Amino acid sequence: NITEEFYQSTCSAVSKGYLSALRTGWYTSVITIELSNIDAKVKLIKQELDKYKNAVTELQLLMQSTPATFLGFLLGVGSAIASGVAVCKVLHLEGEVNKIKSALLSTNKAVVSLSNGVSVLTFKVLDLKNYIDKQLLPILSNIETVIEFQQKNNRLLEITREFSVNAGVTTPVSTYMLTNSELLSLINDMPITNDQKKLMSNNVQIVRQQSYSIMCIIKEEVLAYVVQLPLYGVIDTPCWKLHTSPLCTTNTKEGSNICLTRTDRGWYCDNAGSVSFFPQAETCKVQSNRVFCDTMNSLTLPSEVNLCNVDIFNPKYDCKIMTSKTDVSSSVITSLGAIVSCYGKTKCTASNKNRGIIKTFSNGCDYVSNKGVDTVSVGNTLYYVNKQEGKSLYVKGEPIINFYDPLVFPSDEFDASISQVNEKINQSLAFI
Amino acid sequence: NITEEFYQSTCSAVSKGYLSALRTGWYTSVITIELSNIDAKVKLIKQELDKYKNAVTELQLLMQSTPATFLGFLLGVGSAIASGVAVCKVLHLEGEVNKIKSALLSTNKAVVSLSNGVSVLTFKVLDLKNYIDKQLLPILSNIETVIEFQQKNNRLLEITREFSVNAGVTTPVSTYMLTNSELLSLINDMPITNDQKKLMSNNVQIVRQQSYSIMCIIKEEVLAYVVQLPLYGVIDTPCWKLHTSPLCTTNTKEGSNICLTRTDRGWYCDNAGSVSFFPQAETCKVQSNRVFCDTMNSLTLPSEVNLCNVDIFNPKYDCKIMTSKTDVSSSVITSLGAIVSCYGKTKCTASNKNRGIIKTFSNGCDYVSNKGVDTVSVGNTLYYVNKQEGKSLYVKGEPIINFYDPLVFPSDEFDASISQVNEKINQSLAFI
Amino acid sequence: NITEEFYQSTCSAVSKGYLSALRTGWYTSVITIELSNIDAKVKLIKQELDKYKNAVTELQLLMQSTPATFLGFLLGVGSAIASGVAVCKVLHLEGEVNKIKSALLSTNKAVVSLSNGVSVLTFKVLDLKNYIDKQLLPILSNIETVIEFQQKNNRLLEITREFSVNAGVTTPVSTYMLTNSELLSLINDMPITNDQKKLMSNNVQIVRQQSYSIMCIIKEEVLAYVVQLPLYGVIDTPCWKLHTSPLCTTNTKEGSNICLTRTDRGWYCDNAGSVSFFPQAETCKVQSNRVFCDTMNSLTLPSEVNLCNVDIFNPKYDCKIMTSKTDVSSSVITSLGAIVSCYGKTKCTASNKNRGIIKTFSNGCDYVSNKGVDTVSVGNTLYYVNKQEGKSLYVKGEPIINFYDPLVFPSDEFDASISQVNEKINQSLAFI
Ligand SMILES: COc1ccc(-n2c(=O)n(Cc3cc4cc(Cl)ccc4n3CCCC#N)c3cnccc32)cc1OC
Ligand SMILES: [Cl-]
Ligand SMILES: [Cl-]
Ligand SMILES: [Cl-]
Ligand SMILES: [Cl-]
Ligand SMILES: [Cl-]
Ligand SMILES: [Cl-]
Repeated sequence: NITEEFYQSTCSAVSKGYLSALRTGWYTSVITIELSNIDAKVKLIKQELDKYKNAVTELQLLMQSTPATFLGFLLGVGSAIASGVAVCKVLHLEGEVNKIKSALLSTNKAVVSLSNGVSVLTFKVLDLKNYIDKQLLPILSNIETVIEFQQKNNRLLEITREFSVNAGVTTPVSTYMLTNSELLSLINDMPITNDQKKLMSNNVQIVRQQSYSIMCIIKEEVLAYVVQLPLYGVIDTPCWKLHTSPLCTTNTKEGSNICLTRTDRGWYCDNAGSVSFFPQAETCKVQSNRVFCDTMNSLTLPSEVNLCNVDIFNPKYDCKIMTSKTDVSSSVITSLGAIVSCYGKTKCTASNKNRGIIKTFSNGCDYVSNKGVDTVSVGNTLYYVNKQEGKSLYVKGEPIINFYDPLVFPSDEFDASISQVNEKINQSLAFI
Repeated sequence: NITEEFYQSTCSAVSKGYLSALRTGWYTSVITIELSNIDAKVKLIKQELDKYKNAVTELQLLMQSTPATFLGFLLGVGSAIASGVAVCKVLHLEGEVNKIKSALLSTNKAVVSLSNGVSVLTFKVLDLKNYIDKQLLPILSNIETVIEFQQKNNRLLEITREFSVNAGVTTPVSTYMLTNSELLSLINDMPITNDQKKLMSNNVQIVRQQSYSIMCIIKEEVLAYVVQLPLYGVIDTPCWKLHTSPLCTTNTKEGSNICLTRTDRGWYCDNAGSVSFFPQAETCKVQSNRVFCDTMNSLTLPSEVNLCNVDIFNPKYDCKIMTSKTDVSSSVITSLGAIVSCYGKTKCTASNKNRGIIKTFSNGCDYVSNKGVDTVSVGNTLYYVNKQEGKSLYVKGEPIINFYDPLVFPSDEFDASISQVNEKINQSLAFI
Repeated sequence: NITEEFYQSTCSAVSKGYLSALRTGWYTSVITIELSNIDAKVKLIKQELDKYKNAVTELQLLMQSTPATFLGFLLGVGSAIASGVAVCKVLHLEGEVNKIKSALLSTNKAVVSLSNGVSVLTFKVLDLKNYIDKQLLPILSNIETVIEFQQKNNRLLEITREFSVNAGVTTPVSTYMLTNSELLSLINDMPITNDQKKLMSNNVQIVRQQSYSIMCIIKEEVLAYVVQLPLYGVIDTPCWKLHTSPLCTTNTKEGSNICLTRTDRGWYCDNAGSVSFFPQAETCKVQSNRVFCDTMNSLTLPSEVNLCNVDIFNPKYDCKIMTSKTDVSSSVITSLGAIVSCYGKTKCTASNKNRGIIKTFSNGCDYVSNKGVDTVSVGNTLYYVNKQEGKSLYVKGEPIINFYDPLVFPSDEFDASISQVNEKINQSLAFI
């Protein structure tokens, strides 16, 4: 059940009904490929064997160094593959690769305890040693062997291609790195809750986009790369999306108008007694009513930040805004409708596909729901609205920009707030 | 005929002679692939059949949810695939896929009227049902069949790969989604003007970059994805590119200087009596003298915005600037030359490849055309200039930063304008 | 030897010990592919020949036009492929392609002098003319020829695929454009120093990411694309990375606090008597202790900018800061530790994997090294620290935010500095 409320007073709208899936941690698995030491049909086999050798050499040469890779400016700075790189660094210690090679001798999956105590799931996805030693060495022939060897070697060649243009670190994790069944069985044998396994298994395409593949080591006929998978430690909490657009006065004299915009737009999810706030567009991914975000791109805020939607002048949280005199027209397409900021001479309308223009917006900030509306036009820009089913509520209220004296209004404030704007107005009213 | 003018007074330059091709709308087509229900040569065929089945399963599991995906901060916010997703949602209604399956029984292209009245062009690009049922079922053999089945199945495997790492939505649209001849014949059978067909057909690589492929439904042996193609409703209007760079005073005492920069840089195209303004770099693509832009990334401005180039103090449009005291050196490579903002101790030169340094810039903002100039250097940064043919005109004029008293100059104004700067100066001159 | 210093007084940290590799120029090579003019086994060959012809046609149609493609806002604007496009433009002049075709008749590599004097290295990587004329024309059969022709043609098909979704300009340069051995031998036959050859050869994956492939011309059975490779004219100079985080007062009354942040974070490298400053995250790539940057994304600053780390009030360089009252909590993961900006009610801790929480941060800006620390948590965000070996030094000092009177503190200054903040404070203290 997705619902939406538009606040006429602040030119903003909140879409709720979403459920969280936040990446809070990382799981590191070690994916291995076992390697071999080494007429027209034999010629094709030798050409494919050369492609095999060059791929090994290319990956060997690849890792002569350590692997590396409105309110967004308030975010901190993480190191996204620090956990995977740390595991990879452990794999270079003496005897470490040999432990993995021994654990996977009689099975393709095994949990191995690394020397520093880290327990990682290991996975041998391709045994090229067995194939080359048992099927190709006796030759050095028929066409079926040529075809089969090309099929088996192709995956190594494609993994190498990906690492070669990504400096050894890829994201999203492709099906060459981990096929769909491999990833599913990895998730299944992963030490996580039943809710997490079901969530990851039903959203593998999102899991791939939030994962990293880190080329790690070639040693003792073992090719190992670390696949860093997301841990969703927050699931099924309420989330809501805040959409904001400029609210300006609408006086006829050009340049005499003042504007404010709520700057706190983005995704919000309840999380551990606080609210995780994701300011940056497209750092969250919506699947139906589930929203996948990454806490690395969030601020942790008091839950009172939500009061800004119902009462922007509330005394418990100082709601953030920016101010200007740039009254240009635009639209913000919401989850269930469209906010329209129409100023000046701009033509602003809403239309249905079958009937055409059904509403002409007057100057100011207004809203239409997606029920019976297919597009909105603001100036020369046509916007298609989202056709998701859900109820919108229009909350009438006097635009708060009307409460300000333009003669003392502080414009060109970007990182401002209700209180900071009051503070500056008081200082200007004092000097006069 | 590309031409350029440099305005010494405002440290800016305008390149004109370009012709518009603006994406104003979207066309949605439905691309279908028909699917089949299901010794060494048979073993290779069974391995390829398993890859076929796993791809179907992977795509089935992929769509258990709804598909989703200086002055730029003034732009609105659209929902780029809202139109395609709406069409995809219609394809899930009962009987809808069956209509497409029936329309394409005896032909690979057909226009189908969907239940909600939407008329979409449909296209069956691959009949794997016919191939597997008529060529592979009788077996369950020779090597040529193995090769042929791998060739036909590969496209399904690659489409699936693309969707798997893009969560079901890809852009640009690859030749696996729509081959070049397929796209060309799609454009040809598209209900659009002759000018649009010629424009799209001669610029298919740009059409691909402005299109989306949306994985939609697998149902009744039909795989359908929606290809959302750009509609160019504005073509062949004049466009011009505005380049700007900081203009600072050049006093010797460090820190005593003041700067302004025109913030209205970007692409401008005449459009329907107004001007479409594209502030963000690389949201427009230039092909010779044709500039492809997307109106979703534009403001719609009065045509008087153009007056800022010839007279930044004009009374009809309030030209936008930012102010600072950060007099750092840089260059802006224009269409036909280079703007050089040289301040402090920076070494700023222009060179020809055969002769070396031909000009040393003094402190201030200056310009050289690309005629006889191959590179400019500002500090430790070497810039190659564009070698496009065209005439430059140097418009001499006193740098407007000289008209300001630094003691009342308001610096650190980002979203400012000529008038707002005058307004603040008047208030500062009043208190004194 | 990577080392790090944390400055408690300014909530910042400098990581040093790195060595530079800066792209300062471009080298343009011309890569060519020689082309041919043109039962179940012959049917597969004819299908592959059609894919060959369509690829040629697609590339012909592709180039009917000219090829094109905190403090970051201070950077200039370059034209990254201006040098390659200029070389490509020369290849269209009459007789130019014929010179390359003649130079490569008896050898696959040759230096050619173009008509405008430009000396380019040329490279024929694939002779499809010889293969089709000598192996396929006599037929118009066996399965080995079908397999071999698919192998040879595949590279042309993949190059075309890359150009088709990139509008003729790709970066990174893939192994289809230039295989690893091809690139290595290109570097080896390149007219550059021994240090550059060793540097490029040991970091080919970075070379690929800093290179462009520009589809140029199909003419006289020759397919030519220009590969624009980086020239590293600055190597082995000291580089250091500056990390910064907000420094706020910690009074209990919400909203009464003031903040400043050093805005000069990014990479710094000594360069030709000045310092190249790279403000933008991830425009530099670190390989062990070598940092690859691009001077196009740099400012050239006086070396005195370094004084801001030891003495932010130094009289020789005016250190840049931003000011606000937005005291939100976050962390910055450094090279060898973590800066923690903890304000309000936020829970801020540091943990070891084996023992859990070992330190709880109090309000203010603080730091922990990565020795014995695996993660830090600030609010709902868990950060893994980098586990690189190296020594950290904690430089104690009074937070400089304590020196400011909040009643006259100018907040919401983004492009500010120590002196500009003093200037504004003096004007506010004068009116009172
Ligand atoms: C990507 O889209 C965006 C574009 C701009 C903003 N944005 C800011 O960051 N600031 C703060 C600020 C004030 C200031 C003063 C001067 Cl003298 C110079 C640089 C200044 N900066 C940073 C500018 C960075 C760039 N370019 C803004 C202040 N007013 C309006 C918009 C602002 C936000 C965006 O995210 C939606
Ligand atoms: Cl979203
Ligand atoms: Cl929707
Ligand atoms: Cl451009
Ligand atoms: Cl050019
Ligand atoms: Cl870095
Ligand atoms: Cl590290």
